[PDB]
Amino acid sequence: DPLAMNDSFLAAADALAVDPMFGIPANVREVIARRGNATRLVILGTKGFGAHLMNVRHERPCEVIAAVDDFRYHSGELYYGLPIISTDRFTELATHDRDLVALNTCRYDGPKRFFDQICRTHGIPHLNFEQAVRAFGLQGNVDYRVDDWGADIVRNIPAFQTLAQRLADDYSVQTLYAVLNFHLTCEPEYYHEVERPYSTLYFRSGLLRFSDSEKMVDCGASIGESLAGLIGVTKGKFERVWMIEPDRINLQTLQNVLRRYTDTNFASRITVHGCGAGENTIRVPFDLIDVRPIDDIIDDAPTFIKMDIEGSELSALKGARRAISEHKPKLAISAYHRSTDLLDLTNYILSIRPDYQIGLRHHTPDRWDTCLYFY
Amino acid sequence: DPLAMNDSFLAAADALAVDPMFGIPANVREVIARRGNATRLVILGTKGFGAHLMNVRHERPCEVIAAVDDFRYHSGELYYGLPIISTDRFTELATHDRDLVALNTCRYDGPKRFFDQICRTHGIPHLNFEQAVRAFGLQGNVDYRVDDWGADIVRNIPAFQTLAQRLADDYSVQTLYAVLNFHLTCEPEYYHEVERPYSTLYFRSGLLRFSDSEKMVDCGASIGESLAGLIGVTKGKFERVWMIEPDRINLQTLQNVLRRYTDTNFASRITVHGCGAGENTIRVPFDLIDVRPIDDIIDDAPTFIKMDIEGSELSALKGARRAISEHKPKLAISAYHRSTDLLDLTNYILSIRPDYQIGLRHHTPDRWDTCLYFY
Amino acid sequence: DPLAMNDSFLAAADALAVDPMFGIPANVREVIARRGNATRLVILGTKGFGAHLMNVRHERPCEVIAAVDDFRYHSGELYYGLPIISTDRFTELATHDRDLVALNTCRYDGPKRFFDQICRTHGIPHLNFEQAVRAFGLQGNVDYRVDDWGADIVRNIPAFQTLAQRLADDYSVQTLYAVLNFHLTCEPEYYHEVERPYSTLYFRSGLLRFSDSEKMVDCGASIGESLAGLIGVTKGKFERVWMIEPDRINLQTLQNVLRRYTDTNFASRITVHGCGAGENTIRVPFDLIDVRPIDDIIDDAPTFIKMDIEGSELSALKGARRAISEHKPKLAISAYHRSTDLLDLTNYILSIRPDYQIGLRHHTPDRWDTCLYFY
Amino acid sequence: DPLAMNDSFLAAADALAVDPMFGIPANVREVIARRGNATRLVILGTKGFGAHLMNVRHERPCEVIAAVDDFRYHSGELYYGLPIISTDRFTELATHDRDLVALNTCRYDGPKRFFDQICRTHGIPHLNFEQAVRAFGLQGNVDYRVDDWGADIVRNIPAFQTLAQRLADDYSVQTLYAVLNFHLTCEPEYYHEVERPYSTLYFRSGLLRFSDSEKMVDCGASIGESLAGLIGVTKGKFERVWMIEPDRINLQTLQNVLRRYTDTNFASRITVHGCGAGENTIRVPFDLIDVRPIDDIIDDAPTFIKMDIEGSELSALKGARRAISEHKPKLAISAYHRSTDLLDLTNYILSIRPDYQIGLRHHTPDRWDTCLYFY
Ligand SMILES: [Cl-]
Ligand SMILES: [Cl-]
Ligand SMILES: [Cl-]
Ligand SMILES: [Cl-]
Repeated sequence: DPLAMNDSFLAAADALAVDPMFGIPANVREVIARRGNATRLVILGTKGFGAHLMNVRHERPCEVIAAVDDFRYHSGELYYGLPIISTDRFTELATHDRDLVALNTCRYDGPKRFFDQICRTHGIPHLNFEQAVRAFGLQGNVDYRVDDWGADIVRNIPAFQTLAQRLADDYSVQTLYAVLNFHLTCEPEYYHEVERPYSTLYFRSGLLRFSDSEKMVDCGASIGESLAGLIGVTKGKFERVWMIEPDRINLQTLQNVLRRYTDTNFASRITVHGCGAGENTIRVPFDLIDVRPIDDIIDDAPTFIKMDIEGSELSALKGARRAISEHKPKLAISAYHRSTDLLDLTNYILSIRPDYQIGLRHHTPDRWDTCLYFY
Repeated sequence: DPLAMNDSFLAAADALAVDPMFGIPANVREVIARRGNATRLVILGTKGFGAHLMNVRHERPCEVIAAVDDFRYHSGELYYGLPIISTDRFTELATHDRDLVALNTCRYDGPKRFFDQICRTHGIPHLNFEQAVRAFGLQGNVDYRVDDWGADIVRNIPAFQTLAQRLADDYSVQTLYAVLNFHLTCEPEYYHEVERPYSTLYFRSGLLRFSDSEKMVDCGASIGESLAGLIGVTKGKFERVWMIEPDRINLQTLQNVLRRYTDTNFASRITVHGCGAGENTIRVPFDLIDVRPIDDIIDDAPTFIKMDIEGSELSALKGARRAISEHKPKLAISAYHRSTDLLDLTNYILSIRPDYQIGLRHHTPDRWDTCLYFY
Repeated sequence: DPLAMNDSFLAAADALAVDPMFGIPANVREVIARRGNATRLVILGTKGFGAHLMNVRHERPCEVIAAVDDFRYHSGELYYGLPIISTDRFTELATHDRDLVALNTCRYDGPKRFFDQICRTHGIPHLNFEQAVRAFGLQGNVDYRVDDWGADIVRNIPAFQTLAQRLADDYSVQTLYAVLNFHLTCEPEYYHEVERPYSTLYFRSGLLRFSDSEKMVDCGASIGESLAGLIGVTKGKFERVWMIEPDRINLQTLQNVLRRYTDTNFASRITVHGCGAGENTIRVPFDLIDVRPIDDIIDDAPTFIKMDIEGSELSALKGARRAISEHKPKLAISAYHRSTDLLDLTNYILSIRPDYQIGLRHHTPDRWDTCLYFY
Repeated sequence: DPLAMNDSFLAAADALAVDPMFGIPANVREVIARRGNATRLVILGTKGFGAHLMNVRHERPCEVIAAVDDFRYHSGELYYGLPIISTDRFTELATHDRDLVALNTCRYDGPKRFFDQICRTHGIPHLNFEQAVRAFGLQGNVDYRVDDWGADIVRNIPAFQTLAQRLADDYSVQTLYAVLNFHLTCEPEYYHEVERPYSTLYFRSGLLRFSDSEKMVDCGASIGESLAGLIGVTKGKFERVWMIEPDRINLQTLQNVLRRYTDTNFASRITVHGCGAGENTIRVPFDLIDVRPIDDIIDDAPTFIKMDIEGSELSALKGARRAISEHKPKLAISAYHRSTDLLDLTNYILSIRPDYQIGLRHHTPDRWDTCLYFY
C-alpha cells in the first residue's frame, strides 16, 4: 500500500527492533536456524552484488558451493573460486539438498524475476543481497554502500518523522518513507514505487527552476554529466560553471569533456578544479589530493550547488557556508552515502539558511541517487 | 518553473490561441516567413521520427536536402531518397545557406543534446519533430500519434481544469499540466520533469496496492510484459489472468510467454483470448478479428483492469461496464492515444462508478505511456 | 594423410560404392539398424543447418525430440516446433536413451568442437549434417546445395582422374581431391586442409595476374564485392566493369555501391545490367527477369570473367563463347553449385578455347566457393 | 604475377639494394624530399598500427597533425595527443596542403580499401605502416615485430634461394617468395596471394598427418588453442600433451582450459609446465621465470612439436635436440619472429636431423604466423 508508507514504516521499525531476522524469508530462516554456517549457498548470477559476498572480510557464514550462469558454465572459469553451473544443474542440486539457499544477485527486472521465479517454482529458499547481509549477520563486513542500515533507522525514528513533516510536498514524503522502508525490510519494490529515471537527476526533479544565467558549483564533477545536463536544460545558456573533482582519471576525462565544447560561446565560463571539496584547506591521501572549501574555490555567488562526492558531504557543505547562508542557492545534495545523511545534511543546511524549502527524489532502480533538493 | 505548471498551462493556451506559430523558434519562423516551401531542410539523425516527415501525405512544405549520420555517410545509401552526409558537411552547408533549417529527429539525451548544441554553436535554425509539424502546417498529414494536439487542448481548457481538480494527489496534477504543456509548447522537457521509468508502468505507480489474489484483465496483452510485471510484484501469487490480444503475431509470442511458466503453480490460472476488446460482439477487419466485450470474455469478477489497446478505449470500457460498475476493480488505463482520451475515458468511467479516486503518471521519456489510475 | 589424397579418393569411392552407410559412425549405424525411423534425434545448435532437416520434404525418418541451445532454453520459444533445452538436459536424456542420436548442426570450430566433445565425453552417437543426410536416406529431399553428392562422384571416377591430370599445379590437384573426398566421406576436415580465406576469392588466388587496364565481366554481381575486390587489387585502376545481376533487391544494393564511387575517376567505366546471364535472349520467371548472353550484354573484349550465378553456369558460358574463344580472358568460375560442374564447365570451356591452363582453389571453411581458374 | 614470384624477388632485392626508398610511392617521396621532417602527416584510423608510430623512440621525423575517425571525432578525446577528425575534415585539409601525407594504419580490407580509395580519389599522398617505417627511416626505432626487414633479406639472397630449393612442394616455394617479397616491397598483397586461414595453423596445413596416438609438445601454449586444435583434428584421441608456457596470466587461463576437459577420458594425459623452453636450465627475468630444455621437461618420445614462443626459438630447439634427432617428430615451428628465423631455424634442425622434408605456410592476412613444417 504505497498510499500508507508512513504506517508501514513504523510497523517495520517496530518489527525489526524485536526481531533481527525481520524481513528474512521464513524458509531461509529455518535453514539458517537448523544449519548455521554449514548452510550451503548457490549464487545466482555472476554480474551482480555476488562479489560483495565473496570479498567479505573474515570467514564466510555459509558454504558457498557454486554460481549459476547459463552463458558461462562451459568455459572452465571459476567465479571467486566457485564452479559456474547451469540453471538446470542448480535446480537438480536444490531438489536433493534441504538446506541449500540461493542468493539472487540480480538487481534488474529481467534477470532478477527470472531467478526469483525459478526458485519459487521449485520451492528453493532464496534471498536478495540485502536479505543475505542481514540473514548471515554480515553487517560491518561488507562495503558500507551495500550494508544493512536497518538498525540505524530504528534508532532515529522521531528524527525521521520530523524530517517527513519538514518536506514541502507529498511525493517527497512518500519518497522518504519508501527509502526508509527499503532499508528496514530489504524489499527493493519500495524504491520502485517512487523512483524517477537517472536522466532526471538534479535538472529534471520536478522541483527546481533554472534560469538562463545560472552559476553552478558542480561538486564531484566525475565525467562531466552534470555539465551536460545543465547545458541541455538551459539550451546552452549559463553564466558560470565551477567543476570540482579530485580523482586524476576523472580529471583526464573532463579534459575530453571540455574539448567537446571548445567552439561554444560558453567554453570560457567553465573551469575545472582538481581538488576535493571539504571544510578547510588541506593536502591529504586520497596518492595525495588537495582539499579546499567551496567558498575559497569559487569567485562569485552561485545560484546552484550540485553535490555528489566520495568524502564527507557535511564537511563539504561547511566549506560552502558563506555561499549557502549569504546567497541561498538552489541545492541538489546526493543523500544516499550514509544512513545518517538525510538527517545530518538537512539539519546542517537549515542551521545556516533556515528559510529553504526541502524536497527529495530517488533517481535509480537501485539504492543509488536518492537526492535532497533545497530551494 | 515546475512548481507553477498550472500557470504556464493557461499562458501557453492563450499564446497558441492567437499565434499558430507559438512554440516555434524565432529564427525558424523568420526563415519560413521569408521562404515558405522553398525552405531548405536537413534531417539530423536517421533513427528517429524523420520517417514521419518523409512519409508525410501530399507534397512536402520544404525542400529536404540531406540527412546527417556520421556512422553512415560513406555507405552510398540514401535516407528516403536523401543523401547521407557527415555532421561536418552539414555545418559547412549551413554556414553558406541562410535559409537552411535543421530538423533534430533525436529523442534521447545523448544524440539530441549533441545535435542541439551543434546547431546552437553555429547559429543554425533548428526544430524538434513536434515543432516541425507545427511550423510547416503538417497537422493531419502525419500519423495521429505524432501529431500536434495543441489546438484540441486550447478548445477544452475548462474541462482540463476540472480534471485537474478531480485528481487525488498533487503529483498527478503536476503530471497532467506537464503533458498538456508539452502539447501546447512542443517542449519535451515538460515530460521530463514528471516522468517515471517504463519499468514502473501499471504495477509500480505509487498509487495501487496489489494483493496475493488478484484477478487481472490484461487488455492489449501484446508480448506478455504486464503478466511478467504482475508475477514480479506479487511474487508469483495471483488468482486469475485473462489476457486479451487480437494481433496474430502477438498471439504467437504469447504462446512462447505461456511456455516459460508451464511448470509454475499459476500456469492454469492464465488464459489467452485472441480477440479485441470492444463494446459488443462483432467480427471486423483489423485480416479479420473477433471483437468481444470484456464482460463476456471473462468469467469472474476482476480486481484489476490494465488497458492499452490500438482500438477505441472508450468502446472497450463500455464492454466492461458491468465489471467496473459492479465490482470497482483497480484500473490502469493508457491515456495517450487520443488528444481527448484524458477527458473522455475519465468522464465515462466516473459516470458508471463515481466513487473512484483518480491519479495520473507518465512512464516514458517520450510521449508514450501516460496512464490513468483509478482506485 | 593430405599428401596422398588421390589414394584416399579411390579408396573412399570403392568403399561407398559397396556400402551406402560408408562414412556414417558405427554407433549411429547400429542405432539406425535397430530402430529405423523410431530413432530419437536431438539437434545441437539453433543457428546451423538444422533448418534443412526440419524443412525436409515428406515425413521425417526419425523422431526429432529437441534442440539444444544454452542461450535460449528459458525463452519458451520452439525451434521448428521443438522444445529448446540446455546442454545439461541433453546429456541427461542421452544417458537414459540408447537409441538417441545427436545431430551437430554447427559448422564453425568453436561451437562444432564443443558439441562434438560433449558427445564423445558421454559416448553419445552423433553426426554432422552431411552424415545425417546419408544415414537417414534424405538424398533428394533436402536443398540440392546441402545434398549428398557421393554417388554422383562414384559414377564419374575416371573423368575426375582426367581432370586431376589436366590441372596445372599440385595444389589444385590436392584441392580437387580434398573436395571430392569431402563429398565421398562427409568429413569437412578435407576442405580444411586446402581452404583459403573468403577474402582471397577471385583476386588473390595465387594464380592470376591483373593489369591496370582490366575489363571485367562481373557475372552474378550480387552486392558488389567483386567490384570492391578488383578496385583493391588494382589500386583503383581498370578500363571497364560490366556488372550483371538479375535480382531486384541486389540491384537496389548495387545502386548504393555505385554511389560510394561517384567521385572516383573510374565511376564512368562501370555499368550495371539488370538481367541474368544465359545462352540466349529470353524473358523468364525468376517475378520475370530478362536473360541475355554475355557476348550481347558487353561492348568490348573482356580481359576477365568472374562468374558466380544461381542459374546454369554452362548456359552462361555458352552465352560468352565469342568472348572466351576469341580473346581468352582470364576466368574465375564458381564450381560448387552442382556435383557435375567441375567436369561440365571445364569440358565446355576447353572445347571452345583448348589452350587454357586450369587451377582450382577452395575459399571458405564450408562447402561454398570452390572456384575454377582458367588463364 | 604470382606464378613468377622468384623473378619479382630478385628484381625487388636488386632495386632496394640501390634505392632505400624502393617501394615508397613517388608522390610521397617527392614530399619527403622537399620537406623532410617538416612533412605534415595525418593518421587514418585509431585502431591499427598508428600506436607504433606515436610510441616511436626519439623525435618523430614528421609533424603528425591529426587522426581520422568518423566514429569518434566529436568525443573530445585525443589520439596520442592528436585531435580526432572526420574523413571530410581530412580531405579538406589535404586539398589545401601539398605536402600533407596520410598514413593508412588499417590492415583489413574494409577499412584499408576505404581509406586507400579516399586518398586516391583526392590525389592525397598515402602510405601503409611498412612504407611509413621505410620512408621516414624509422628502422630500429619501432617494435622489431613491425620493423623493415628489407635490408636483412638483401644481405641473404643466396641463402634464401638455397632454402627455396630445399622446400618439398611448389606452394611452399611460392609462400617463401611471397613473404620475402612483402618485406622487400612493403606490399601486403604478397601475403594475400598465398595466405591460409588462422584456423588451419599447425593442424590443417595440408602437409602433416596426425594419428590417434599423438604425443604433442605444445611449446608456447598461451591460451590453449593448440590443445583445442589437436583435440578437434584427432576427434579427442591422443596419447600425451605437454603444454609449456611461462607467462603467469596465460597459466591462469590454461587452468580454465584444463577444467573444460575434466570429464573427458584424455584429461590425465595433459600436463602444464610453467616455464619457458630454452637450451638449458636457468632462472631469469621474464618477474622471474624458470627456463628448461624440452628434453628435460618431457618424459617420453614426442610425435609432434608445435613451437610459437617469445624467446629464442633457436635456443628452444637446441633444448629439444635429443627428441628431434632421436625420434624425428613432426614439427610446426613459427617462423615470423625474426628476419633470420627462416634460415636459422631450418639450418639448425637439418644439422641434427637431415632427413626431414620441409614445407612453409602463411596463416593470417597480416605478417603473423608464417610457419615452417618439418615431417
Ligand atoms: Cl520459495
Ligand atoms: Cl540557433
Ligand atoms: Cl561417441
Ligand atoms: Cl594518390
